[PDB]
Amino acid sequence: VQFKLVLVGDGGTGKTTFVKRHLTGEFEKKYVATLGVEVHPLVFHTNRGPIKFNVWDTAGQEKFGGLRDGYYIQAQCAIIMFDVTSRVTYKNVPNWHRDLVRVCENIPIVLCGNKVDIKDRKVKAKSIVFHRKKNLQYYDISAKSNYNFEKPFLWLARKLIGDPNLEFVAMPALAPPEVDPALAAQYEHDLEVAQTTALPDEDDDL
Amino acid sequence: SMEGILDFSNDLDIALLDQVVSTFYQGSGVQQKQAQEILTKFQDNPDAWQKADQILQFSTNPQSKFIALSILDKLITRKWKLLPNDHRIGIRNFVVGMIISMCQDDEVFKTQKNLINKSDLTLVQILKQEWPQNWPEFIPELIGSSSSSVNVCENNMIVLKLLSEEVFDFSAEQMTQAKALHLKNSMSKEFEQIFKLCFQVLEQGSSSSLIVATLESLLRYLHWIPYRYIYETNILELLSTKFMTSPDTRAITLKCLTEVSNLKIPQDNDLIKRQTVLFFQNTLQQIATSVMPVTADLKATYANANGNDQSFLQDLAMFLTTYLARNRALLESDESLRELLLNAHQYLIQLSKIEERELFKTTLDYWHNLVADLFYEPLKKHIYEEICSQLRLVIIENMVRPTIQLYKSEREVLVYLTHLNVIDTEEIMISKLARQIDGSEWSWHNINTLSWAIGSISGTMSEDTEKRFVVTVIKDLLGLCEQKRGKDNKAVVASDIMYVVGQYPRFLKAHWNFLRTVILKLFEFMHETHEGVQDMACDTFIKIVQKCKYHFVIQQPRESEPFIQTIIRDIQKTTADLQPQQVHTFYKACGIIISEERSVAERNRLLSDLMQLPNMAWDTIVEQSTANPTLLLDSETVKIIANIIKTNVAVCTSMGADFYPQLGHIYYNMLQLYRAVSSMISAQVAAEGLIATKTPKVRGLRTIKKEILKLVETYISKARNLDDVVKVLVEPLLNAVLEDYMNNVPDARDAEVLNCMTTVVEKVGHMIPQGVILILQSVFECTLDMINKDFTEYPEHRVEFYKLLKVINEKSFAAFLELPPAAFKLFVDAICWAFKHNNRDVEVNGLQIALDLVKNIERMGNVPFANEFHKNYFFIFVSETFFVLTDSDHKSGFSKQALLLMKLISLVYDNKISVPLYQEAEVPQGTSNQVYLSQYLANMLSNAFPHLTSEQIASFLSALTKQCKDLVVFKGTLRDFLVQIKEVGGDPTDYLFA
Amino acid sequence: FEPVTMEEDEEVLYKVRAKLFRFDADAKEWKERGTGDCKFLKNKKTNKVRILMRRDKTLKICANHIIAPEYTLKPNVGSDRSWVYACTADIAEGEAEAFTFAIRFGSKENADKFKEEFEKAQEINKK
Amino acid sequence: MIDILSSELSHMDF
Ligand SMILES: Nc1nc2c(ncn2[C@@H]2O[C@H](COP(=O)(O)OP(=O)(O)NP(=O)(O)O)[C@@H](O)[C@H]2O)c(=O)[nH]1
Ligand SMILES: [Mg+2]
Repeated sequence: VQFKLVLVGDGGTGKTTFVKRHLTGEFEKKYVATLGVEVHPLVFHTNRGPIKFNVWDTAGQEKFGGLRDGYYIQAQCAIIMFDVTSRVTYKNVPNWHRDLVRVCENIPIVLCGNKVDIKDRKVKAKSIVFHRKKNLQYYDISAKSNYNFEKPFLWLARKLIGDPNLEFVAMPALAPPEVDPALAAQYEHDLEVAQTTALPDEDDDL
Repeated sequence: SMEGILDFSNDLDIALLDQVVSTFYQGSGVQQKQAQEILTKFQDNPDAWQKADQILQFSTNPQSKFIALSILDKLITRKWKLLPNDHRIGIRNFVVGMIISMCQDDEVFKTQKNLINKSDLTLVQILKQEWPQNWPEFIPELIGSSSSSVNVCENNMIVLKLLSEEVFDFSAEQMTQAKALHLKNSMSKEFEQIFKLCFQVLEQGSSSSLIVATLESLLRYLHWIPYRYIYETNILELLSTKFMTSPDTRAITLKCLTEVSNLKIPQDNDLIKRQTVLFFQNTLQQIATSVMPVTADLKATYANANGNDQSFLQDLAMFLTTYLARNRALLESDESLRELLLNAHQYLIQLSKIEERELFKTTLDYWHNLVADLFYEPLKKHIYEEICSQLRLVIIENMVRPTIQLYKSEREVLVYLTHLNVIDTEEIMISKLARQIDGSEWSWHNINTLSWAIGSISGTMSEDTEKRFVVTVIKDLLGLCEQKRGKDNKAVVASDIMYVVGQYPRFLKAHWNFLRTVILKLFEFMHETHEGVQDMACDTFIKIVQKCKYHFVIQQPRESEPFIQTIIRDIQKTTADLQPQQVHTFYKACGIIISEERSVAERNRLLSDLMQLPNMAWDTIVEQSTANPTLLLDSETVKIIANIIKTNVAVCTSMGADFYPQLGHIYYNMLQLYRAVSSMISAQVAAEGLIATKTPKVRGLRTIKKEILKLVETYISKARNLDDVVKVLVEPLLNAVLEDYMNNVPDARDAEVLNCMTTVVEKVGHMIPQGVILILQSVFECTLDMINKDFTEYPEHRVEFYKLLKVINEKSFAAFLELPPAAFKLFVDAICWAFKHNNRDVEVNGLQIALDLVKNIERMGNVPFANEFHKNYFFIFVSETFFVLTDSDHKSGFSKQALLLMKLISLVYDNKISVPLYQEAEVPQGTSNQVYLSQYLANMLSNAFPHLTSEQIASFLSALTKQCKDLVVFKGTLRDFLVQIKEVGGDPTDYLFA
Repeated sequence: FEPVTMEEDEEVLYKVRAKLFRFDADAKEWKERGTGDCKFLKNKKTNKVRILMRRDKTLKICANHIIAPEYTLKPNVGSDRSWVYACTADIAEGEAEAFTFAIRFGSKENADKFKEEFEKAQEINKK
Repeated sequence: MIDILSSELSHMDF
């Protein structure tokens, strides 16, 4: 019960960071360009059973393009990403979509303006209208604050399954084990290092 | 084991290929990842294209044939002209034959759409290279073969579709201006033949797949073809009747009519008008009979999401709004078209009720166009009185909290609607409010939505009608607050009552006793413990103070004194249970009031009373702080101090220049504190390490330094007496912050120091030459060393560093002349360093500084320093600019790079550089800079782009140099150059476009 | 006329908003694991207490382990509103891995109140 | 009309 999702957009828009938030829950600060494509399975628990997205995270930089539109074959849904702090990334949306719908004749697609958390937003909502004629769904999102970060997947699920009344549900919490001085040494070693490493984003509200 | 196909010495194993490909698209985990790196290395092999016809023939995997075509597309695009004429015509063949091979096979033609489309696109890449000059019979042959089969005819529509896109829709910034114009003309010369075939297929029928492919290509034509192909023919009749009945063609046909509808038709033509009315009339008729009546609940249809309803409704919304925004004037005059006009809008009413934000923003943008038209244009509003009535209900029911962009759009439309009919709007809101009291439509979402709508139409009614209206609203809401018994339910109503009164300041101005009651009640809420109530009380408080600041400063008739004084008296009792932030907002609001007092003596006295608490705490701390310096390690003490400063920043924000008297009371001790705090941090970093900068104690200490700096910024930026700033404030400041910043370790340097200095120079920098010089000496070199190692580390310091050099270069450029030769050399290294930043906050500053630097050197005239600058750094700035222009990683800043480069070239074209830019040895004595500039640039581009011919470079530079006075053309020439450096065999005649 | 989760066996002792971190020793760096409501669940059957924290919106579990009497809360160098401690059996991702957790709150009050209800729970896990 | 409205507002309790 799985679907193939392709994730495309200019380099730096935050495609990989977005996917890592849904996998590990972490927020990667550094920008390590993706080489070609990274495939990650992503599972969501819904009231219609566990849905599984095969997320194909593609490379935005042209030098690391890889197979390019070869990655789009047999894709059943897609997310086009851009940075609201970078006009040139929204300028390139019609290009990504062009390459996308030439391979994928008819699939549900989401347009995402990432990094709305940043104050100095350059791409105003008044300008974002490309999605209207191309029947795309749009969402203001941010990977750093998780603003609307669940929306794109929820919308695609409602589409692929064909149920608009589909919601995400809490997964069952199995009872945990109630639990050695052979490893009591090396554990405290890992704790001394952890304890003296300052937590990131200490100015954040949480 | 899979790395066999990577070996090109022996023949390619097709069977192995189809395995490595299948493992990629169908595999998982490591095996898929390994296969990925192999397919990448395979297609990226420059000789891979040679093994294309093999795959296209022998392979049984559609994915393999797809990747094979990708390798060709990469060849046809970049190295096509480099191929012998034999291979070129050879590739053209087995790509055409391959297409025909798949069209004759009904099995393949159905089950491998993805592979045929890729072949079609590959064919168009050849056309863009060869057609029509070396393939003049393409279209006549295409039309002939379109009668031999249906499958072939359909695929040809796909080829023409893609051909239209690549030439008209995506040609810009992909091909040169010359090549684009050339291809555009070629299609225009032979479209009459294409339209002939297209129209025949549409009229004769009848294969569904063939019709859609034909209509989908038609959509691309309407972007550029002349109007006569639409009106002088009977094609609009077909689109607006025949193809609106079947769902499969309906979706695309509606998009075709949307493009036609969005044309500025010959307004004086009385035949095109009827043609424009005719197809619209038919379209709405077909929808009403073949899809859904006008009374249909489109909200529920969209929600159910059956088949392509959501797509069709979106397209219908795009169609109606587009047409009516251009042509509704045609339907307003004639009476026989009135029903058609209102039915069209009634469909938009039903669409507006759909719960879908992005769709709602679409219809809303049209309503805004309409009501604004009815607000200005005579004899129009009486037509849409019924449409406007429903629209009021729709917007009131779907009002959002004041994204923010959406609200303002709604308010603006709702204000217009209230102006067109005040009575109707008022009646609807009272009715909505009566159904809120009886509990029929009672909820937290609906009471708030109604309140927001009631507050948005403020200032639209007469002051009298508004009074009668506001009272009725506040009465009903107060009666509603008594009705509820839940402590949470009462919180929701109380907020709305306070939001509404906050929106009607005119009402508050007229009635003091009522205004007094509100404020006194807000003070009672500032003691309430329930979540959000305190923030709501402070927000409404300052919100009202901004709009009624005049009624708090004057003496009200029924009062003994100005109400501002009464607030300050009980300010402690009022702000007792508030959080530190909520107190700052309160003090800030008070500052807005005090600023209105125009009497100097009275204004200063109110300031002394307001700042009474913080000044007493301050004097106490400052006394105890110097007596026992270890008190700064106490968290509670650091907190108190920070809040005292924040309270000062808050008030200073409101009062600006009128805050100077308070600043002076604390200024000298505040900078003494800045010095003690700085020492405490340094003692901590030395006794604990760099980790100490992360500890709560130090972070609190750094807060004091940053809030102290923030206060000074806030004042100086808003100061009026600049003489006082220089004489009194600048000297102690610089002697307190600069040396501390310089002698701190990088990880202990506050970037706010740079930002503070930026404010100082921006305001009084023209009056402090020794001051600006002292700033550079202290912050320039040490800050540059923090950021000249990479593009990531110290991002805060990075942006503030170039902001500071920017304003310095603007205001006090003299400071850079005093820099030693070696120091000025680092200054230039820093500017070019900013060019290479992908970061836009730095890239833009970098370019601007360079541009302003040249203008500065220019207006020095013919002098030793100006000439030495050109000898030293001219060609440096030219090459560094060219680098970021062509490296294809700084496209974000193309416009400014061009402007800079154009300024550099123009200096030579105008002989504004007296001295020669070259050595007496490397060029014969007598040569002009103009000539040597073309020699330097010619040699530079050859080594940087060895695949360009000498003729390309010569033509580009020739055109680039005699276009350095026309930026739009200059830019076009650069963009042409950027296209040709990504291929081989670029046509050097393309630079003669202008 | 004829007309037309595994948290049921448990009781909430304490609830607080928090952000959860985990330590990656292989890189010496903290990493968020989830953000949302952290709960103390006492099984009415076994009278044992566990930590169950879910991520907002997705409602995916990011913490699920017993509050053993063995575990010890330590302060972090970079804050006063956070606790660090070692866990030897957490099943938020399936198998009972071992993690070095760090949890942070809105204020020092919630962190101190957390440690109160945290040690309260450990006494229950002894009984 | 307003003097009453002032009195009504001043009695908002929870
Ligand atoms: N402020 C902010 N930064 C973000 C956000 N999302 C990602 N970033 C930042 O964007 C940068 C690049 O993220 P990344 O995921 O690698 O982008 P990418 O689309 O995968 N690039 P590529 O296509 O080359 O692989 C990172 O430094 C990251 O911190 C966000 O939501 N807010
Ligand atoms: Mg990436």
